[PDB]
Amino acid sequence: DSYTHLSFYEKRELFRKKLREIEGPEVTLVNEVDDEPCPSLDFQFISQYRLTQGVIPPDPNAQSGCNCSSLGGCDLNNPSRCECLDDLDEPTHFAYDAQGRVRADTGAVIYECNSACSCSMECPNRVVQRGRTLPLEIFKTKEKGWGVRSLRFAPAGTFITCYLGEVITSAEAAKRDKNDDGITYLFDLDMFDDASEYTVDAQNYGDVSRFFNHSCSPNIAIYSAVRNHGARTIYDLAFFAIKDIQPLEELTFDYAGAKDFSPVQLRRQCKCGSANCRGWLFG
Ligand SMILES: Nc1ncnc2c1ncn2[C@@H]1O[C@H](CSCC[C@H](N)C(=O)O)[C@@H](O)[C@H]1O
Ligand SMILES: [Mg+2]
Ligand SMILES: [Zn+2]
Ligand SMILES: [Zn+2]
Ligand SMILES: [Zn+2]
Ligand SMILES: [Zn+2]
Repeated sequence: DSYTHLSFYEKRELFRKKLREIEGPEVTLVNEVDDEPCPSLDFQFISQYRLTQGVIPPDPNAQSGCNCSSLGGCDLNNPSRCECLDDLDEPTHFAYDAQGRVRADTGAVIYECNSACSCSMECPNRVVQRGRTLPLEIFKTKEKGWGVRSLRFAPAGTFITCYLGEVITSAEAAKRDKNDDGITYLFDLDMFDDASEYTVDAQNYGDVSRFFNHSCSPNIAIYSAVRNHGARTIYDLAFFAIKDIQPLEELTFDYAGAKDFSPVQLRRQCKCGSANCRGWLFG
């Protein structure tokens, strides 16, 4: 809707109310830049993928887990016991260190524990699952529309959040004609399969990561975090810090290979401002 019957204050207060109702750590809104009161009030905040028509989810009959049974669950210092890690090359280790941060030597694929595993929810191998721990702020950037930044220092390897949205088909992707601003592009789930062609559209439903902007010099990156032992047509898109992040520093990831820069079928350039900037065109 245009929401013309709602005033600057009413609209902004409604977006704030909407943020307050998110579970886990606080999310704030700020626009010290222009008088855009808030992002779309239609947008919904979800804690897991919102599946759609024709999207076959992983079969819980193909689920397997582990036998590690001790205090705190699975033992960082003994990864060769944990069946959840068998698909890794030697030397097997968990993706996470004693600090609960992704290791510098961890590859693109994180293998987390699942409902099938005997370990409790406090397992070191359920970091993504336990979700965001940092307070975040949706703020108005100078040239790139809305953006997100942390209120707290974040060491490299710190888990931030997952990219959520409607999971949709190629057929559905074509049916949605996307152009205007606050238009997200699609995030292919192509890390493993190609037949699936499942994609994540955060226009109407998503996470705070829906407001993360592109940088050619990013401070966060996507780790494909797999739990379910079926076919991997659907898996978690997990943001971790790849650089130490100052308070109030804009969270940016490299969209290339992940989030599209144009609608599936005039243009606006990259404003990340990095010296290495590739001048990537949007739309
Ligand atoms: N480096 C960059 N330069 C210019 N526009 C950018 C950008 N990174 C992201 N964007 C914009 O952000 C969109 C993705 S959705 C991210 C949040 C968006 N800024 C909003 O206001 O809701 C892109 O389609 C593009 O329009
Ligand atoms: Mg890709
Ligand atoms: Zn475990
Ligand atoms: Zn285990
Ligand atoms: Zn396990
Ligand atoms: Zn750039």
